[PDB]
Amino acid sequence: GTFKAKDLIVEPATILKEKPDPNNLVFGTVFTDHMLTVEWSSEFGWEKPHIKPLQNLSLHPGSSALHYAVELFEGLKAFRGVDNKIRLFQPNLNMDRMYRSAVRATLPVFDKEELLECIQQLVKLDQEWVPYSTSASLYIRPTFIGTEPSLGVKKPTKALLFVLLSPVGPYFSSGTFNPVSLWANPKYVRAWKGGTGDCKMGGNYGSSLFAQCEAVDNGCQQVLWLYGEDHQITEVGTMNLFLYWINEDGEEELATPPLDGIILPGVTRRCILDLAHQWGEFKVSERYLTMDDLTTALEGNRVREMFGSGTACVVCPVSDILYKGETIHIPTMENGPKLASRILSKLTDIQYGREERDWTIVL
Amino acid sequence: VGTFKAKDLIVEPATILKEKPDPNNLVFGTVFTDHMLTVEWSSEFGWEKPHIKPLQNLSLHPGSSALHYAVELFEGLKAFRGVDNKIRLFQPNLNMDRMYRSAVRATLPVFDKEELLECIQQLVKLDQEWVPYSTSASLYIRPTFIGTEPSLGVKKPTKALLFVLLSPVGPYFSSGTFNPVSLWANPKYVRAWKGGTGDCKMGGNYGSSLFAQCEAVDNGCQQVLWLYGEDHQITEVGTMNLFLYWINEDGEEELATPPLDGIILPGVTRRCILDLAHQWGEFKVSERYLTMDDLTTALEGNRVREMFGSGTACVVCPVSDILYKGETIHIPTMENGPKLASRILSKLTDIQYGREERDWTIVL
Ligand SMILES: [Mg+2]
Ligand SMILES: [Mg+2]
Ligand SMILES: [Mg+2]
Repeated sequence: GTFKAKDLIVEPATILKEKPDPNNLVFGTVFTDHMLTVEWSSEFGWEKPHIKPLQNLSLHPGSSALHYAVELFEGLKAFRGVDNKIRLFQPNLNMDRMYRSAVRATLPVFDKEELLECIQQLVKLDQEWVPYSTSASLYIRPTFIGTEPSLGVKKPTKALLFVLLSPVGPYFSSGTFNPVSLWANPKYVRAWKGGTGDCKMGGNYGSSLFAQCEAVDNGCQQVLWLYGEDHQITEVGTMNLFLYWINEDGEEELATPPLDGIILPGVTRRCILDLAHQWGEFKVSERYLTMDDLTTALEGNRVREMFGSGTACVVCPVSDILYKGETIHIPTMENGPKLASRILSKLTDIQYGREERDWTIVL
Repeated sequence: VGTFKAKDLIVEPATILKEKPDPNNLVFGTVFTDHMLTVEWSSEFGWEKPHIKPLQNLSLHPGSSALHYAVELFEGLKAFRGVDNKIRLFQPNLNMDRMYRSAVRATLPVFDKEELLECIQQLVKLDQEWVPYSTSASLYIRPTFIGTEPSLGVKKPTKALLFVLLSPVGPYFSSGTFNPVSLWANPKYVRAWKGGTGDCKMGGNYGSSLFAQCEAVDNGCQQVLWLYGEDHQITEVGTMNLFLYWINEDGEEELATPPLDGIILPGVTRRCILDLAHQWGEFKVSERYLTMDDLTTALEGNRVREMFGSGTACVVCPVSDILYKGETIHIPTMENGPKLASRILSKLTDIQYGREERDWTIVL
């Protein structure tokens, strides 16, 4: 049925690496000393979980992860609080999303509580990698791949679940948010109804690289994902999309696309919606937003802020959109950004223990 | 923007050779030969020299982008031992073309197509006793290209691995008759979308299909009929192209297949079948949209002769039944010969095994 944290076999590294300067860190480039691995087969089920030194995987070249993208991942973070206790943030939501992704991948199910405990054991061993800074954190990358050594397209009879750790630094520079410009070309689609875009399966990402390179060489930084005949705004890069504006009815509104199958249900997205409801200061709407809705609002000076949301950076303000040849300015930064900054402050307060709330777990 | 070169091949022969399988008990994709081709790439130094070496595990940094973001693609083609004992490839330059276009779309580094093909030929030549001694088995060739970027950002890879595996494959049919397949047709799943990568052989197009295939077998079916759009266009069958031999709505006999409008993989077998059928000039050949409604209208109508899938492994695969909206719909493929399917199978097979010449084959 499942591996068990009580069976953990731990092989410590005998040489330890020096830690990076948290302020000089690129996301996903530096790894800690150890990793978690757990093997599965249909014949014997789950093997015992191992923590061992970071090393290459040994994979049969026919492994289905390499041929048919039988893989999924997660992302969550460990935070060194102002009281020096290490916290995780809503990790159970990630365990939930990962399990669902595994079912949809036909990867073997596991006990979410045991995985969580194994990750905590790994973070505990490598806890010195959790930076001494309230603008840096330790990124946790659970990954799950088919290692079926046969070329049939089929449910894997072998798999590997592993966890990597990677320190992540601040996304601010010169004291402020560093806004992004987006490339909006409806020729590309990220996800479609009946597809797998609401799951964190590897398959959804390989096809985005071409569009990202096109964004870059037009001097944008990220892609604005459009969908349907009406050019709905869905996501920004690998982040969920929020729009703070005066809506059609002249009402102040925080809007985000609904979970209708083509939106990844981000943890950050869920938390922001919970905050905004609790505050009760403006309307909170999961609703469709089109490029027309947006360009109209802009002409009528009704847009206050646009930002992405995701684990790594929390929130990411948008300053410009390149669409049908014209550079459209978004006034996010000229408006503070008031709401983006409030959300970043509130989320980080919770993550670093400045505010105690049950969204976090110590250890 | 360079290439590895066949001239530079470094060959490390296996000291211990494995016993070949019985041609008549082969399961696709299960048994591998003694050697493999590997070629390393980096943005810093470009392509390394190609290696032929013993089949062995890959050693990948766990951050490799193939494992996280499906930065990967593959191909599939075959080698055949002819009636004259010469080993042939079939239309391989088409596989090289498709592989190249797949690499571009995946943002993996380009290479020279002729150089890859040549390296594949040297691999096969080394492992040539693995090309089955059988008139209905062949050697399946699996070129694979993966991103091995050791970093978690979603980006164009700065490291990659190109490799090739060889795998004997046997007949799909025995004692002179096809084994037809039944299809599960549920419009809730969508294989591919306009503006997506369904017309490339990128790994990410396949991961999403396991769940539907499992749902198919849990319903007694063997394969998925992939439907698209509000009018339920029939597109592909499993990982095969879809052909329909019928009397069309104008009362003409027609071979029909969905057009290459972005959601269809351009199969080599598909191309060959269309080429043959255009050349025969005995019925109308139409790249055209086909819907579940067209299909069921034609059946209650007795206008359908045959439906079949096409693909490199089995060549052609007759369809006997479709499960759609609770209903089992019989397709009369097997009660109509299946003449056209048998003809295509004989014709392509004759070409592949050298019983007939057409400049569609290359001798090793
Ligand atoms: Mg989309
Ligand atoms: Mg996704
Ligand atoms: Mg969103």
